[PDB]
Amino acid sequence: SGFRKMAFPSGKVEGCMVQVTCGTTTLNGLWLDDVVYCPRHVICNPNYEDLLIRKSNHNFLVQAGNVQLRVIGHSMQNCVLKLKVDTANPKTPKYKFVRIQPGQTFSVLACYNGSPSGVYQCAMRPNFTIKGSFLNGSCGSVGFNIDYDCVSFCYMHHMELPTGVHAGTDLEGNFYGPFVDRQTAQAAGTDTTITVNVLAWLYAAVINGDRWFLNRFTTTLNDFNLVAMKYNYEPLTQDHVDILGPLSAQTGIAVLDMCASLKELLQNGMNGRTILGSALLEDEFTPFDVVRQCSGVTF
Amino acid sequence: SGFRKMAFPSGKVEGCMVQVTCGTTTLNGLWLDDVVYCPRHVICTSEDMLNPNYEDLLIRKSNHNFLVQAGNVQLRVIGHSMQNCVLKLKVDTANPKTPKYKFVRIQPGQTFSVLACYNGSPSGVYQCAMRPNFTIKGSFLNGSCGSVGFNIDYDCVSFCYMHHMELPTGVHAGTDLEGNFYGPFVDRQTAQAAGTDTTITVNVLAWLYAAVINGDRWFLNRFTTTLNDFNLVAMKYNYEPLTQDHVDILGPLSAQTGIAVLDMCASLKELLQNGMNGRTILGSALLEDEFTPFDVVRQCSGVTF
Ligand SMILES: COc1cc2c(NC(=O)Cc3cccc(Cl)c3)cncc2cc1F
Ligand SMILES: [Cl-]
Repeated sequence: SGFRKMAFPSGKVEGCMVQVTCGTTTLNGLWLDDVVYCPRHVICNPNYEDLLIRKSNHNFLVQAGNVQLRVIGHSMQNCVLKLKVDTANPKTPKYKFVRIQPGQTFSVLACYNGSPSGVYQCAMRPNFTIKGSFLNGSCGSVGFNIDYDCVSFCYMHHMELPTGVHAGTDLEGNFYGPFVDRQTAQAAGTDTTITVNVLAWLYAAVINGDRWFLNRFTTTLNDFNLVAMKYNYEPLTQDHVDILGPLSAQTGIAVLDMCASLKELLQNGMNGRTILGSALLEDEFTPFDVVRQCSGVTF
Repeated sequence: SGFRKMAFPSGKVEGCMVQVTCGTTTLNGLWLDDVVYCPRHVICTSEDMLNPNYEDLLIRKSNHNFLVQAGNVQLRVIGHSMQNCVLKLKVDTANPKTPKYKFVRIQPGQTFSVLACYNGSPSGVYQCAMRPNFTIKGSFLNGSCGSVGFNIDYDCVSFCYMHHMELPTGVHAGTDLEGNFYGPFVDRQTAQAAGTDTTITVNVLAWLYAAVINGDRWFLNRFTTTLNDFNLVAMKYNYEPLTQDHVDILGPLSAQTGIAVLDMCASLKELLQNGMNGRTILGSALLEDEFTPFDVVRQCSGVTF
């Protein structure tokens, strides 16, 4: 019993964190094999190819623990800088670089000066921002998921927006969202609630003995989406319905029956009650996170 | 900016998790140097759990009855002893991944990270607090026994909890790493229940200071209170009494934000009376009590917004 916001064990990622210094700027890098990946703004209207050509290998100071790494080459891929080093990381795990979709969750290992300080779970919001916990020096901290023994790197931290939310790239340097890496007027778009995730979280509450919000009613997908659009909820697709299939069979509550419960909660509120110790509808647990936490899958 | 429930990086702890099997029971152990620490109920049957005589059960076991597995490698048990509710298995190999560590017994209100394991394999990490009734609200399934709670101070791992059992309400009970239970619980299948729980007042205050540091002041008021009057009001909402120690502990946060501790107590009194009125504090519609004053100072900035 119990339902917590749970992150993946961070050990395989901790062994990859390094400190990267260039001039006055100091941030974090990801050391995999003989390459260190970090945000290209470490070299900072910035013409990045023009600023990079002026730099030489010895301008980049890389520190792995108490050991200095020797930079032997450098290249840029989109908004990521790739520093070729002399030593291959002996702690390199089996890994992939993956691009996630909004609504998908991941673990963040927050670092300062190449040293990991914390791990937390979060989701890629529909507006492509993440609600993280980051201070100055956190740039280069990474987002990941673990699938069996393979680490899938999905996010690298680049910046904080004026509302306190965060923006970054995949490990190939492509930003999530209509953001750019530079000091300019940038704002997050209007956010929405991840509907498939709230439904998964309602199924997790049923599994844990919270059935007060269930009713005898069902709905149509069309009628549910007309109601969900009024509350700034993401549209629910037939793919989302198919994805919730296992949870529906386990609890005996069909997705459109649970949708009628969500509809009543949106129009009436909680009435002094909580669901899994929360007075808000939680949208940062995917259907796979619910199944994984309510089955005990190990890494 | 931002405020998340943050756990410590788990790597130093992952390298200590092993699987311990005795007969039909399989649970987790903590391998530090040449000793594996695990709950003593690993020697029990489900029948035995009603009134186990652990000393009588242990005297009948030999070293080779305990199967210890570290990854895909079998460890050889060369000795065994019991310390309170923990079994200590002497093994023939020292853990090369043993970090710098301490065994610490915490007090209610304290927070820590939990590395939940099944079959000696870590599956997840989460942050939680020792409740005033000595239970923890964890996320644990069958086979999680032996999972540990820890804090990482500088580069030293302070082990404070080992998971032993789930109570009928879904909450969890366990021991420190010396085998002493937190709370009036026993590692027995007798009728036990968690006492009525209360809110950790000093932690909610720390969390209100974290919201002020992050730029949110809507909940503040022009009033103050005496400590006695605050406690008379707090007791009516099932809040833990606030002591002079708690007031002293909140001193740094008070100096940083410019709000006196008893003035922050006055905002809390008003929040308890009025509710949130459709508003949130740090993305929460409830008053959060699982961030200590030390956690707030660690995660938040040194400059108030
Ligand atoms: C078999 O069902 C579960 C067991 C769990 C568990 N194990 C025990 O409670 C075993 C036990 C029994 C009686 C006294 C003691 Cl000391 C220990 C620990 N945590 C979570 C659990 C969740 C479960 F669903
Ligand atoms: Cl303590």
